Amino acid sequence: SPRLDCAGRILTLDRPRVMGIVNVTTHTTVEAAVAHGLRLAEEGADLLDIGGESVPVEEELRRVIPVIERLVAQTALPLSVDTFKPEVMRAAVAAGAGMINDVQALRQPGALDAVADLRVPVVLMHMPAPHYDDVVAEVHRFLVERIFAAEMAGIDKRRLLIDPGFGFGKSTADNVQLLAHLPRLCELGVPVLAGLSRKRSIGELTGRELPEQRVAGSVAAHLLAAQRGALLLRVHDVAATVDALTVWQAVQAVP
Amino acid sequence: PRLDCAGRILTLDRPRVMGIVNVTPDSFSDGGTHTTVEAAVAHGLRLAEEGADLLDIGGEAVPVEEELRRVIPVIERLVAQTALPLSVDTFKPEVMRAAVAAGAGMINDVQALRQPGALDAVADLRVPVVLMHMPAPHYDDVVAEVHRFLVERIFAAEMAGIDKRRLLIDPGFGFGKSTADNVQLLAHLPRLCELGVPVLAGLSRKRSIGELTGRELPEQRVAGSVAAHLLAAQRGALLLRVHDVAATVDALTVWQAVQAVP
Ligand SMILES: Nc1nc2ncc(CNc3ccc(C(=O)O)cc3)nc2c(=O)[nH]1
Ligand SMILES: Nc1nc2ncc(CNc3ccc(C(=O)O)cc3)nc2c(=O)[nH]1
Repeated sequence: SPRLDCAGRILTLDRPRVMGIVNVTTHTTVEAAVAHGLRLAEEGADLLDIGGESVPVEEELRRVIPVIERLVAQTALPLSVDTFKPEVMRAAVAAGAGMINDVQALRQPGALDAVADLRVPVVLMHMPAPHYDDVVAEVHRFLVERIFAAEMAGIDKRRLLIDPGFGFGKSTADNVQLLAHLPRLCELGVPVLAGLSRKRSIGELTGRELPEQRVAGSVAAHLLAAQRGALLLRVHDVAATVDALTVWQAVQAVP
Repeated sequence: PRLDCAGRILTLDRPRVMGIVNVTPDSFSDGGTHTTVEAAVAHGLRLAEEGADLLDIGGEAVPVEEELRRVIPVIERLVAQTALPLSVDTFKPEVMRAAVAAGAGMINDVQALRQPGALDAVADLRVPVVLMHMPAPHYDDVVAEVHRFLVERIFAAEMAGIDKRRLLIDPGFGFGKSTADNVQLLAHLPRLCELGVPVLAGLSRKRSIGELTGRELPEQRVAGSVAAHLLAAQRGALLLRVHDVAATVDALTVWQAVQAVP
C-alpha cells in the first residue's frame, strides 16, 4: 500500500483517506480557519488541505503561513498546502506543511525544482470547459506526462499522487465520465485523489443550487470515487464522508 | 417489476424510495398545538416533495383500535393530497383491510402474513405485500436462515392465492439481528435477489448504523444510513425504506448517473 511521508507525518493509503478542506480566503480570518481545521480533525480527517488562493505570493503567504504554523502545533495530522506557486510551496513546507496540492501539476516555472528539494508528497492535478474527444484518455495522457516530468526532475514516484481535477474545465458529463472510468486512472501506479466536494456538477446532477445543499450528493460521489479506486477524498463534509466510508468498509470486509 | 398499488403504479426499473411516515405522538415535537394526524400528514407531504416514490404509514404493543385511529385518517388525507402509492405498515388483518378501504395501495408486513387472517386478507385485496423476516437469537448462518424463511413465506403467500408478481421480500434489518448479522445480510443481499421478487431494505437511522459509525442519536445517523441504502441498492435492493428522503434521492441520482456510463 502507498505510504506517504508528509514531512515526518505518515499517511498510509491502505484504505481511502479523508482530506479536510480548510479555506483561508487578518487575525480573525486566521482564527476562523484554524478553528475549522481543528473541527475537521475532531471529525476524523486524515489530512488537512490549506488553501489561500482561488493574488501575489506575499499575500498568499500572509493568509496560509499563520494557519499552517498554528495547525502543525495544535494537530498531529499531516498538512497539505493548496498552491501552484513555488515560493509558497517552499515557505509553507518551512512553516510545517507536509504535502503540496498543486492544481497546475508542477507546470509553474520552477515548481519541479522547488518540490524536488522538499521531499514532501505532491498532488499532480489535471486542469486544461474545452471540447474533449476522449476526456478519460486525455486526462490519463496528461497525468502520465506529469508523473514522468516529476520523475525526470528527481521527484520519487512514491511521493506522487494524481487527481483528475473534477470541475476544472470539465462539463457535468466529463466529470461523470471521469468518475465512472476512475479505475483506468488507478493503473498509473500512483494513489488517486478525488475532489467532488459540493461542486457544480454534483449540483447539476441533483438540482441543488447552493454548495451546502450538495452534501448528500457529494458524500455519495466520494463513496463511489472510493469504490472506483480513489485512495484520498478532498471534502468539506468530513464527519459525513467518514461515516459513509466506515459503513462501506464494514460491508467490504465480509468474505 | 411493475407493482400495481391499487391503481397507483410503482415501477421498479430503478431503486425506489419508501418514505417513512410514523403516526405516533412520540414521533413529533409535542408543542401541543397540532394533532398527531395533522403532523403525520404534513410529514408525508414533505417526503412526497423530497421525491419519495411511495409513503409507508405506520401506527405501531398498540391496541388495534388505537392503530386504526392513527393510520386511517392519515391514509385518507394523504390519498387525497398526493398521487403517490401508499403502504400501510401493519401485521393486523383488520388494519390491512381498513387501510386498503381508506386508500392504501400496499401492505408492509413485519410478520410476513403470519398473523391469523393476514393471508386471506391480502389474497382478497389484490395489493402488493412486503414479506419481512423477523424471528437477537443465535444464527448458525443468518443469510441461509433469512433466505429459507423468505422462500417459505413466498410459497405460503402463493399457496394462499397471492400472485407472485404482488410480492416483495425484506431481510428485516435490525429485527432480532446483531450489527454483525445486519452487515452479513447487506453484504450478501444479491443472494436474496435470486428469489425473483423485488427486495426492500430498511436500515434508516437504525442502531446497527449507530454502532458502525459511533453515532448515538438517530438524527446523527443520516450519512451512515444514506451510505447503507446506496450499498443496498448496489447489491440489488429495488426499494429503500428511509426517513431521509431528499438525501437518499440525491445519493441514488449520483449513482444512477455513474452507472449509466457505458
Ligand atoms: N487536488 C485538488 N485540489 C483542489 N483544490 C481546490 C478545488 C476547488 N476547485 C473548484 C473547482 C470547481 C468547482 C465547481 O463548483 O465546479 C468548485 C471548486 N478543487 C480541488 C480538487 O478537486 N483537487
Ligand atoms: N418492511 C419494513 N418495514 C419496517 N417497519 C418498521 C421498521 C422499524 N424497525 C426497527 C428495527 C430495529 C431498529 C434499530 O434501531 O435497530 C429500529 C427500527 N423497519 C422496517 C423494515 O426494515 N422493513
